[PDB]
This record gives sequence, structure tokens and C-alpha cells, in this order.
Amino acid sequence: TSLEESEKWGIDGFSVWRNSLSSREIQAIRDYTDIWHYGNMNGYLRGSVEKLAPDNAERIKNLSSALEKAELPDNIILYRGTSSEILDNFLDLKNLNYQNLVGKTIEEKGFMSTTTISNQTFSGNVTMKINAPKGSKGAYLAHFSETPEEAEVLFNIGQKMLIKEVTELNGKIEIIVDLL
Amino acid sequence: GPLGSMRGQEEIDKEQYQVLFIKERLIPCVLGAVIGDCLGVPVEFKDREYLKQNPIVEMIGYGTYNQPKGTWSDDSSLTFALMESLISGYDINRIVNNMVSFMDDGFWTPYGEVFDIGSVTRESLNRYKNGVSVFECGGKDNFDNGNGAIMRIMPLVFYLGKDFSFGKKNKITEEVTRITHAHPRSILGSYVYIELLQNLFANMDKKLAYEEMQNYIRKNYSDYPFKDELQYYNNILEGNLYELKESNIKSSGYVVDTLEASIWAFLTTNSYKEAVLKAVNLGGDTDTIAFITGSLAGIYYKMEQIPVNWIDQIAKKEDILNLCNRFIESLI
Ligand SMILES: Nc1ncnc2c1ncn2[C@@H]1O[C@H](COP(=O)(O)OP(=O)(O)OC[C@H]2O[C@H](O)[C@H](O)[C@@H]2O)[C@@H](O)[C@H]1O
Ligand SMILES: [Mg+2]
Ligand SMILES: [Mg+2]
Repeated sequence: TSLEESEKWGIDGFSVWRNSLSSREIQAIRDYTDIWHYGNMNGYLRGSVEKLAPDNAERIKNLSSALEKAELPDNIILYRGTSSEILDNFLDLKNLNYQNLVGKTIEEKGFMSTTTISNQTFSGNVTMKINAPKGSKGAYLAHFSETPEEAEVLFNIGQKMLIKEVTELNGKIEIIVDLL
Repeated sequence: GPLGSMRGQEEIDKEQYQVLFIKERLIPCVLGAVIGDCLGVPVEFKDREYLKQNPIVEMIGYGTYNQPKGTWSDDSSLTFALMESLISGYDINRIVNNMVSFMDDGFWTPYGEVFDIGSVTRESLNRYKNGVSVFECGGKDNFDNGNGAIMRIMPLVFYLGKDFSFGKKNKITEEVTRITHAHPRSILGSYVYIELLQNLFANMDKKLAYEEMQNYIRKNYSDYPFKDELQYYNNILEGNLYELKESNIKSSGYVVDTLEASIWAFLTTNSYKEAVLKAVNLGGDTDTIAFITGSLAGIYYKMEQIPVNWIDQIAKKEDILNLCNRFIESLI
């Protein structure tokens, strides 16, 4: 909940993981913090980009190898800002009923970024509150971005999230999900 | 703050998931329509009774127009010409320009030659070439109510995207139709088709999409010049088209016959292949009725129901997919 509590959690649970990463694993994590690399990696995994470039293939391989060695040390609640475009296949776009999303499973084919800190205003019209169970394939990332305060938990590809409840107000949608 | 570098991702995510949403609908809509055109070209103008004895089950060649298997016609060509024009934004003068290039120079033909173009279409484009403005060159006669506008406007639904409001849709659908088909009966037909296709784009089940279109058209197009034209659309707009029998379905190039037939073929079948083969085997304007049906079934059932056997026989398949991807990119 607190940044201090988030940083202690990250150190206690991911110090061994981080000091055991190869140089190419570290570079792939740093590269992912570059929005240009982010778009190329997640674009391909999601299918918005059809062609697989060898260099993108290598970055994805090294990031996935890194996160495959990581596991959440306990159950934690994480946060993610996103867009309603991820829900468009689940809705009647001319008769929007967000309550009918309850029970649907969202899949993220790419890497999934989350933050441990809820006391922030996210960019976009969907906020997700994620109940992440112990043992999930995510890693706390400290000192990997150019933002020293960044409190990030990055999940490996293919996470699935079951929608448990929905709140809507002025086109701003809050979604509570269980990470499967 | 603690979100840090993750804050930037949301705008990229929005763009990427918009690409996927559009691609999932656009590619099977285009391929589904084009395949219907290909299936029907070699039997255009053949009678229904001949087709009952010799039904289309696959792409055949060297019938009407003496073309190879997998050859699409003006329906697909003018659809591609509209996609090309829209990439840099809606501009009615670029739209008509590309249509003239199809007619004159074989722009977006399968082998470089125009083997067919409709008469209303040709007469209207020839008027534009001579100085008649794009708002006055379209045919207005009672017998100018062919289906040549409805066969070339499906890209407008994708251009509108998740703008489901009335105003822009109402304007551009009329403007683009009127280039060739300026009679209010034809314009009303365009609104019917666009509304149904938009409702399927929006993820409605097919019967709801149909029912919502009926209410919408009656609500918005009951004043002059459309009030007097609604009667010709009674089988579509009043009651259940899907209760009609084949013997009640007419499959000429008349815009009313064509919309009745294509929507009926879609509502009374349960797969893409069933829909387009049912449409083609009505005889008459087989390529166009099957193109329209294939646009509706394609967007509804999506790529898993479009036979790969048919996709691979389409002339210039790779160029069509490249145009689809360039169009999708322009909509983001
Ligand atoms: N009021 C009416 N009542 C009955 N039939 C009508 C009426 N108005 C028109 N028709 C019939 O509508 C038909 C119009 O045919 P054409 O003018 O060649 O085409 P297009 O420019 O519309 O569009 C391209 C078409 O031609 C290509 O092959 C495409 O694939 C399409 O089939 C005629 O049979 C008219 O008798
Ligand atoms: Mg044709
Ligand atoms: Mg035809």
C-alpha cells in the first residue's frame, strides 16, 4: 500500500531474482521501459504487428526468461491504467452495458505492467484493481527505469484476469479482477 | 510518480487494441464480399432455374465475361477505390477521382482491364468528366435505382468507426451514393445497408441488428424526400424479411430486390459459406447480391468461417490484404 512498504516488499522478494539476472535479461527489462521497444514487443505479441523481427524476438525472449525466474512471494493487490478498447469485443458498442462484463476473462498476450501504488490518477478511461495471487509470474522492478520512484510489477506474457465487479461514472470505468 | 514509465503505455495500448478490433472485422468483411463477387461473376444474368440444376458450390471460371476463376468485378474494384481514397481522409473529390481512374485506366482491376461496369455508374462518371459537379452527376431517373452504390460503400462503416451518431453518417452516405445514384429510393437503400452493417460492426446479434435498423430508418427517414420511398422497402422495414420464401425473393439489380435478397440470404442461413452460396444461387445479379451478402456474413462470422480454399483463389489476394492493412492503419 505505502511506497515504503512496496519497496521493502520488492527487496525482500526480488533481491535474489534481480542479482541473478544475466546482462541481456537486465538490458531487455531496461529496453521495455522505452516506449518504442514497448510498442514493438507488445505489438507483435498482441498481433497488431504481423512481422517478427529477429531483434524483437531476442528482446522478448530475454524479458520472458527473466520473468519466468520470478514469482510473487505472497498475495498482493496491484493497479493498471488502460483503455476501454480492451473490452470492445465483450460489449454491444451501441448499447453499452458494463455490468455485463462481470464474469468475463480478459487476456493480455503481451507483457503486463502494473503498479503497487493506488494513490495515483491513471491515464485512460479504465482503471483495473488486480488481486494477484502468490506464485504469479511477475517481478517487482526497482531501479530499471529512469524514474527512481517507479513501483512496477511486470508480468510475463499471457496473463488472464477474471472480472469480478465494475463501477462506471462519467465514462470512467473501474474494474476489479482476479489474476488467474 | 510510482507509475513512472508505465504511464506512456496506455496510449500505445489503445492504438494496438484498436488495430485488432478493426482488423477482426474489416478483413473478413472485405474478403467475404470479394469472394461472393468472385463466386457470382461467372453466373451473372443466369436464371434461377438453371442454377437449381447446376448450383454454384465453388469458384468456377469462364462463364459470363469469360474470366478465370477468382475474378472479381466492379463491386470489389470500386470498394477498393473507396478504401484507397479514404486513407488520407474523407474528400468527395478524391473519391470520384478514383472511380474515374477505375473506369478509364483499370485502377484496381484484377488483370488491368475493366470487364464490367454498370450503366448508371458509367453514365454518371462520364458526366463528371465533362464538368457536372459531383453533387449533380448522379442518375436521378426512376430506372436509375440500380444497386451500384450499395455495392461500393461498406468502407464508410469502418471510416465512421465508433462514431455511432447520426450527422456524419447521414451526410457522407448520401454524398458518396449520389455520385452515381441520386434518386431518393437509392439513397434510402444506402442508409438501410450502412445501418445494418454498422450494427453488425457494433457486435449485435444478427436479428437484433436487423430489428434496430428497422426502427432507426423509420425514425429518421420518414420526412420528404424519403417518406414516399419507404413503401418500396416494406418487406425489409416492416415485418420479418426472414419469413419470406425463396419464391418471394427477386434477385435483379434493382436496389430493393438486391437488398431484400442479400439480407434474406444472411438472416436465413447460419454460416458464411451457406449465406454466400444461397445468395449466388438466386440467379440474376449474382455477383452483387453475393458481394453484399458476403460483406454482412463476413463481418458477422469473421475469419474462422471464410474458407481458405476460396481466399487463396482470389485474384491479387496479397495486394488486397496490403490495402486492407493500409486502410486499417489510417483509421487509428
Ligand atoms: N425502378 C427500378 N425498377 C426495377 N429495376 C430497376 C429500377 N431501377 C433500376 N433497375 C435495374 O437496376 C439495374 C441497374 O444495372 P446497371 O445500371 O447496369 O448497374 P449500376 O450502375 O446500378 O451498378 C452496377 C451494377 O452493374 C454491374 O454489373 C454491377 O455488378 C452491378 O450489378 C438494371 O437492370 C435496371 O433495370
Ligand atoms: Mg459486378
Ligand atoms: Mg452484378
